[PDB]
Amino acid sequence: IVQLASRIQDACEVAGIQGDILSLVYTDARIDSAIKDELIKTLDGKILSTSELFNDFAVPLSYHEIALFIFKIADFRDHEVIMAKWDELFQSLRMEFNNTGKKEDSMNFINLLSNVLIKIGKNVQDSEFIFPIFELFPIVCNFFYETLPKEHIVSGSIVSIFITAGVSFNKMYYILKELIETSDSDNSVFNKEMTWLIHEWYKSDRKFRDIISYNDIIHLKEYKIDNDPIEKYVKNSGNNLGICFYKE
Repeated sequence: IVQLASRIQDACEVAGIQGDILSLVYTDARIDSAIKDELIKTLDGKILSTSELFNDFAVPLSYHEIALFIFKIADFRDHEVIMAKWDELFQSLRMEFNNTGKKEDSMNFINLLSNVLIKIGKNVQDSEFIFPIFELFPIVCNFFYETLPKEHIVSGSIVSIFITAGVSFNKMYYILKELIETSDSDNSVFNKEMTWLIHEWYKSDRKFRDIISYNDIIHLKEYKIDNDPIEKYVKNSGNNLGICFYKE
């Protein structure tokens, strides 16, 4: 169905993905112990093509994260195919969620969902084709909100995923800023996240406190392009915020 390029020189990286498939296969309760033995033999024994891993394993077993990792290793870039795979990921997650309106169930789901995206993002964030933040961020927002009780969704729940996945506060800020000013809709949700982001940046980064005061931060209760403290500072001292700051 989908044809990915393979290179002999990438065998060691392909081996890594086969190890990851192997681990999933090992715990996969849908698979027969005898077949497992065989798949393990295969997966540890030789190097399959990317096309093979995708179409013979990731697709049939519905290992969506693996599919995304194969895309990355194969230098596959097609946006539609990629976001379609992300979509399958989200929907399979929706399938396993138990929506009782219980605060704990909401928390647990939010947790497992976050862990899943954090893990995948740690592996693929260095790629703007496989981890297109500008497009994934709104998708995660919509997803949370289609799924959970509004009253169970804490500000920061979305943006922190990307931060923890390894996106710089800097990059995340500029992307969310462009999301906010580029939408003719409410933005209330984008705004709370941005508010959370900036407060997190402040209390995390002395180099960022060294620029804006405790007072100039406690004011920001809900973000606005004019409320933007980073904006203000730059309208005075330039747009050099220093090198990228990541979460520790």
